Amino acid sequence: QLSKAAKAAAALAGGKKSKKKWSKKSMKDRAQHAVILDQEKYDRILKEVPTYRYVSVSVLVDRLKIGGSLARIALRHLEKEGIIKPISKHSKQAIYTRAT
Amino acid sequence: AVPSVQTFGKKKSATAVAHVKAGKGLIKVNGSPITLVEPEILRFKVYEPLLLVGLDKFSNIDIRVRVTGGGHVSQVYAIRQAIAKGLVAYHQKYVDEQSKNELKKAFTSYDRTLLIADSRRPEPKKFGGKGARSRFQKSYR
Amino acid sequence: LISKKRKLVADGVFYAELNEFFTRELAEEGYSGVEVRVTPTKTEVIIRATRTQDVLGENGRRINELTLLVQKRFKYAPGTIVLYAERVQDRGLSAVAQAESMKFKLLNGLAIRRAAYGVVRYVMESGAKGCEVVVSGKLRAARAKAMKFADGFLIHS
Amino acid sequence: PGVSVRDVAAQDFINAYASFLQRQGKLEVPGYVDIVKTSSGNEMPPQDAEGWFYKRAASVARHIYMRKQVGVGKLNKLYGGAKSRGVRPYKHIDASGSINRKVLQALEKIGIVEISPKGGRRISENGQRDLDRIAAQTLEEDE
Amino acid sequence: SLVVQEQGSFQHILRLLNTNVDGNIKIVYALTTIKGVGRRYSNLVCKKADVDLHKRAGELTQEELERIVQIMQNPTHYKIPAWFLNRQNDITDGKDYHTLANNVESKLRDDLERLKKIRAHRGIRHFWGLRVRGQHTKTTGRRRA
Amino acid sequence: GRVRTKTVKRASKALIERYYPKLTLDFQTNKRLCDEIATIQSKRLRNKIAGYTTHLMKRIQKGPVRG
Amino acid sequence: ENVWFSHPRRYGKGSRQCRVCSSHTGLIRKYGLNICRQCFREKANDIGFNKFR
Amino acid sequence: IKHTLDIINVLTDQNPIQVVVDAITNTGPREDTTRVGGGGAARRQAVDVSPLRRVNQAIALLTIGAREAAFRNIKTIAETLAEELINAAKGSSTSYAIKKKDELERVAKSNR
Amino acid sequence: IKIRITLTSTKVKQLENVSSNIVKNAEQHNLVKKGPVRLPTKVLKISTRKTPNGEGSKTWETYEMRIHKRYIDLEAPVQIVKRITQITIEPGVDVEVVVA
RNA sequence: UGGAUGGAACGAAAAA
RNA sequence: UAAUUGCGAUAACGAACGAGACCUUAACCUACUAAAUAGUGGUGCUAGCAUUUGCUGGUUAUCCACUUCUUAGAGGGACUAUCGGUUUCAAGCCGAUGGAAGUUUGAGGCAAUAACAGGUCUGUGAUGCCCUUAGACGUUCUGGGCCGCACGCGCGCUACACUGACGGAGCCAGCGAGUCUAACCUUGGCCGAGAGGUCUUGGUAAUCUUGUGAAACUCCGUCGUGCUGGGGAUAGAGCAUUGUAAUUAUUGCUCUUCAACGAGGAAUUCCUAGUAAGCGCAAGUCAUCAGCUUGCGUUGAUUACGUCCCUGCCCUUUGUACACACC
Ligand SMILES: [Mg+2]
Ligand SMILES: [Mg+2]
Ligand SMILES: [Mg+2]
Ligand SMILES: [Mg+2]
Ligand SMILES: [Mg+2]
Ligand SMILES: [Mg+2]
Ligand SMILES: [Mg+2]
Ligand SMILES: [Mg+2]
Ligand SMILES: [Mg+2]
Ligand SMILES: [Mg+2]
Ligand SMILES: [Mg+2]
Ligand SMILES: [Mg+2]
Ligand SMILES: [Mg+2]
Ligand SMILES: [Mg+2]
Ligand SMILES: [Mg+2]
Ligand SMILES: [Mg+2]
Ligand SMILES: [Mg+2]
Ligand SMILES: [Mg+2]
Ligand SMILES: [Mg+2]
Ligand SMILES: [Zn+2]
Repeated sequence: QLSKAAKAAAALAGGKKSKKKWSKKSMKDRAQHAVILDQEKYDRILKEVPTYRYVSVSVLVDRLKIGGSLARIALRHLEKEGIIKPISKHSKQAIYTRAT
Repeated sequence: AVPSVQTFGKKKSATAVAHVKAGKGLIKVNGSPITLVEPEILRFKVYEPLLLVGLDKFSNIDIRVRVTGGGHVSQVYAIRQAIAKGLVAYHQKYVDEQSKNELKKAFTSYDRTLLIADSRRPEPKKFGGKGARSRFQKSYR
Repeated sequence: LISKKRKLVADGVFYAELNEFFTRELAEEGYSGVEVRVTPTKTEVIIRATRTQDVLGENGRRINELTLLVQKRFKYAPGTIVLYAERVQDRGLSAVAQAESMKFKLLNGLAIRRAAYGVVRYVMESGAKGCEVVVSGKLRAARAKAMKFADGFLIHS
Repeated sequence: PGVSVRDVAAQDFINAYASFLQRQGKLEVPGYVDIVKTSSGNEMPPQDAEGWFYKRAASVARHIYMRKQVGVGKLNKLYGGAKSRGVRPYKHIDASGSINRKVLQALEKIGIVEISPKGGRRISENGQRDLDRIAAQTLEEDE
Repeated sequence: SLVVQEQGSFQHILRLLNTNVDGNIKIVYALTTIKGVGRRYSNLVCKKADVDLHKRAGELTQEELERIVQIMQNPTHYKIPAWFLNRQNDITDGKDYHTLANNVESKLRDDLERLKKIRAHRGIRHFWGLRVRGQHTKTTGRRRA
Repeated sequence: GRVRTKTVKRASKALIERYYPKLTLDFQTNKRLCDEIATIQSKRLRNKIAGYTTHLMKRIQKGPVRG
Repeated sequence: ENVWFSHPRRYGKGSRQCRVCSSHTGLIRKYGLNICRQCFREKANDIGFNKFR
Repeated sequence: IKHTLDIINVLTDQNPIQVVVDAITNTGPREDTTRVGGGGAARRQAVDVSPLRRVNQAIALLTIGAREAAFRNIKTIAETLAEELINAAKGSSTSYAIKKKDELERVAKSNR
Repeated sequence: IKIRITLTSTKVKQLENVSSNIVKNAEQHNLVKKGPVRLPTKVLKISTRKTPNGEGSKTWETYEMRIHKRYIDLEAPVQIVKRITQITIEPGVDVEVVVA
């Protein structure tokens, strides 16, 4: 049986909160992808979406500085005229290839 | 009367009866064509009985199925099992068994469960745990 | 106008109540079970006992008593309920009969070993094929314990 | 060669019939539209908000063409979903009723469905004229 | 399948209702930054403002921002069904309000002091800084501060 | 395992001991006559007995057997 | 007086009891037999309930 | 799988099935360590690897490679898998599987 | 004349005896009958803790009651109607006879 | 016709 | 061998219990008996599309016929069958073929001698002894407490997102429960964004709830690596339901408020196939309340088929200053 003092002391010690973290939590690059397009972007898309063996929403956001929505709307625009063919048009994963 | 047979296929808890009779070569799944087997991935999985033997063996016959119970995956295996067994039953009781020998060997050589139901059955749940084998958790101290 | 489920379980508790009552009533008369038989216009009860003339009583005074008790407490109209008492065959081949005799012998001061071997001998003589009697509790001491008396051979599983 | 609703893909038929109902725009609108959730189980109103009543009518229409009789109870059971009860585990909740009720009344006023004996709604004579002809047009669209 | 280039009228982070809402996100969710304005309220007000939800917040015509604000300050005048409002039957004038950015904490504080002044159980619990909704406190809310 | 208990071994030994000019190397016929010439409470036991009896007469066909 | 048993007993645990031991805890109301579990196990065979699996 | 096969087809125009089977062959660790001894002091000792374990390990290292890489990343798991597969199939020293493969090989040889 | 007889017993053996002799009596009287329909038996289950008190390993025990129910239709004259329900009463089997 | 030693490990109030 | 289960050896011979044997349940039967409270086909009446016969529906007294699917009762079926290896050459073991089924087919139920100073006098109108018994420790009534919080630990539920979130569509189970001196389980119609309200209806039940149109799941979309459209703790305002009575919010619904959490240290739990794991549904308590338990089904992996190293268990030999027995 603990003394009517030791427990109190323990409680006081315990109220040293702040929460043990056992973690590191290193920061990242904090990307700032473009959200609305412009002329100097637009022509960049037009001039270099060819010479790509594969384009996708991810492919046009990891290399280019545009966002996901910009990517999907671009792929929808580009294929309408016809530069890249569709071969699998499932949602959540678009697969398109250069016409040749 | 007209030549006709009827069989069934089964899975975990799904059953699929199959009416087969001489016709003009139509395949129906509860009032619809085979081409609307909702899962967009098992489409070939239910195409398998047709494609293994070739479509020509269907020009003269009609197959219609009714499937209930189970889940989508189990359901599909029910339709395919029903079609396969109805096919062999028809060849058994109207055509000679010469064709049977090749069609049966080709089926079994490609997959067993076309003609033989899967024997795996669910195991009852037991107290002291959330499953048939698992236990909750022991804490000694 | 009751669902068959509750009707059957009602029959279960029906048999239960009578069985428990009788074991609390006809102990000295060698009660050895009861059977219930339902017929149109009558539900019928059969008692299995040894001292049947005692179960009946003088001019059937006791049996009529029991008929009334079960009537009034079960809400039956006259003539719908009847009790017969019948002598049990092979009185030695009845555990409920034996246990009661063991009880009475102990209450009359008979010794443990003599009583138990009296019973196991009686049942063996009565054409049984295996018997065992177990007594537990305070036996001429403060620390409790049990003793087993057995003859022939039995099964357990 | 003859066709029916069951001869066309489920998604396409609904999209076709809803687009059909668009340009006449004479089905109905409850008025409290683009304010409600369609169910207590949902978390956000429909993203479309430019309709989705025509979609609802199309789906319930073919659903009745599928079954024999349907009521609001079955519509709620069908269209409900798994509600996220915050921290407690999820649970099934049937969808809103007033929505499907007004949908059924709208189809009544258009004459696609009617009250049926022994409860529920049945598809109408001229109703199936519409559903089959829409299905036919949808299928021959592939040419 | 449409990609319009732009016009140079786009503006980044802007200010309204004493709140610095972010740009370059969709308007309905941008308004969620407004204190006391949630998802449902923002969605409904923008639909009452006849604004297409798809444009990013920064790309928006200024002349209807004040229209939106006018909506949300007295929503009941614009056929808002009066059960969206977060403060109903309140305590003094009995009519229906909807508190916004700077008023939410003020109405919280004055409610708390009302209960303190009246010495109700809830007010006492708030003063002590404990749970008021009847939860157990034996094993939870340990490092609450 | 596939061990056959003594109530099977002894019973089969009995049948071999006193029913040789009888049941033959076929399991089916021995099954069909085991219940005819003996009393077995359960069919699973009867089948086990007949199976061992056949195994014994298989042993018998290659020389004798001890006991 | 008129307050000796005044409080209602139309529901809750106090409204019902084992028909044998008159306990309030551990009732089995399923199928409307109203017997607590520990009394129930003793009379299970007499009632006709048995173990099979 | 259907998607990642499409990816392996649009890139690297050879047969994707051949691509994956090459990746498996090139990602099976052929030597490994394990605990060996005769009592209180057992040590990391080198041992050869069964072909079945070679395949099973390869399939693992590939799948975990994709799952970790695509985790918390814009790239989809379907294309990330093919990225891992084609890199291992050609031999790149940039795929995760090769990292563990040669790491196990080097540890085994140093601790033979 | 279009009578329903239902059996709702607990014990199969005595149930089958009742079903057997009813159909046998009908056959020997040469009456048109609808064969005995054998409804699926229902199983009554209860699960309780084995221990009276609370301690020990958590062991659970389940009891069952099997009820078997059967029914038959007859087209029969009045004189025979009364005597089927007059005879074939034996315990453990509940019988229900009804018109319409 | 064979072959392995191989780390550390204290204590348990009186009576029945 | 899973087994003092067997082959056998043998100062032992002949026996009994346990295991096994046994019972229930899940798998096979186009074979027996059948079945509007289960179906199927055809025939009538009838709706739509093409028309050339046809395809898909609706229809109780339109009948006729059958039992494959469903339901049971009686039975059959696997006994490791046949073949090839391997061992005194026996009990056995391994592989293949055939087969619905070849780890005692899978899973349970029952389960020996002797014990624990394990738990329960709060289950008992089962109890010995002690205490109290009328300003009672009996019983009853009102209001609080069993939740109370500076802290420690156990079983769990939510999540840390893209193998994702949100919105529309698609659309599938099984185990069960249900009212008589009663208010149960509710279909259908109407009102209401919702919770819910109101007018009717079937069922004492394979027929009615209920095809429990469940969920996870699929298909189109919006989002986009930002403590963000992840996450929903805390808190404010209003509307209902259950209940005499909800105030330290019973629960449900609507709006707003939007905290930790970026995969978790030493340590530690369960598990070999429809099993782990994910997903829901029914029942128990129940006037109302599941984050619990007992069962049920849907989706369905990876990794052994081995060993005594750690923790333990069975048999034999050996040592012992132990016998409440290595604490
Ligand atoms: Mg599970
Ligand atoms: Mg849905
Ligand atoms: Mg989850
Ligand atoms: Mg991803
Ligand atoms: Mg010391
Ligand atoms: Mg010392
Ligand atoms: Mg018809
Ligand atoms: Mg051999
Ligand atoms: Mg077993
Ligand atoms: Mg006790
Ligand atoms: Mg407590
Ligand atoms: Mg526990
Ligand atoms: Mg069902
Ligand atoms: Mg959210
Ligand atoms: Mg409940
Ligand atoms: Mg509990
Ligand atoms: Mg020594
Ligand atoms: Mg000593
Ligand atoms: Mg020591
Ligand atoms: Zn009791």
